[PDB]
Amino acid sequence: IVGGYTCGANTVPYQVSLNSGYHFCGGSLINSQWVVSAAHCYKSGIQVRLGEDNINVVEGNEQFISASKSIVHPSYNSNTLNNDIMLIKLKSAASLNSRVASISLPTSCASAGTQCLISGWGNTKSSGTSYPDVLKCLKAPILSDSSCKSAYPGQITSNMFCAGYLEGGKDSCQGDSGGPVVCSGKLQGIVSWGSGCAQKNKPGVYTKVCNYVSWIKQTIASN
Amino acid sequence: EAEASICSEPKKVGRCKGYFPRFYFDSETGKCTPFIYGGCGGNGNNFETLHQCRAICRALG
Repeated sequence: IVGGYTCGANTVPYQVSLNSGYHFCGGSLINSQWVVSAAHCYKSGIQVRLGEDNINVVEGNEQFISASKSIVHPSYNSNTLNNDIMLIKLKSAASLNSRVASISLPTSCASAGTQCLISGWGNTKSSGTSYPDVLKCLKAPILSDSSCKSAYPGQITSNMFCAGYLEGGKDSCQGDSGGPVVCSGKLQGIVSWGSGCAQKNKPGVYTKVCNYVSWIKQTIASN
Repeated sequence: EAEASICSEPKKVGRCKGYFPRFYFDSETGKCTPFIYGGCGGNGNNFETLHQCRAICRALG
């Protein structure tokens, strides 16, 4: 997260870290046994880390749970990033508490101008190496479909939205992928892609979660 | 024998926002160098280990 702020320990209890010997992507807990992330974050033998703040220091209150299943959307395209969504089933249900809690799925899509919360342990600068210990947060508005398409000609599908700032300086970045965009207490977006980070007229692009609620429900119901 | 053309390709993080530690041959400094790849749309100048990079593209500087 570039241009954001320190969230505060466990203030985003649905935020998880995906770990392959190191943090490589974020995710969102949507119920006690299922996590939503990005399809490009697919790996085998993922360990999900819940209740984390400082990813580099053992606090004692974290939960580490192995993934039992990882299911990417059947229409995911790694070239266009259309349908960049994945579900991870936890080997066992997480213990729910003040530090580990599920985020609700939307019944309707969010509108342009809605302020959302974007979070993660990604790069905090637009060049070089500036990775945080603790979870970072950014308040960012959903941008109009028209401005999103103008920023990224021929690249925005009906399953994507832009959020952030056209002036630059405030964005998600490498390490944030798979993480939450939460608006009015609902998971509306997944950190997906952008042209660099926090660049002028290049806002972050996010998977449109409202389009996947039915698919999520059926996937959980069949696995 | 001339090295593969991949040694002349630029570093490409790509558009995705994952954290994938990789290596690339930097044709400006002349050395295999760590970088953070985003997870999609990379080119051939992108290796999982330092040795794998060096095997294809030896140090010039």
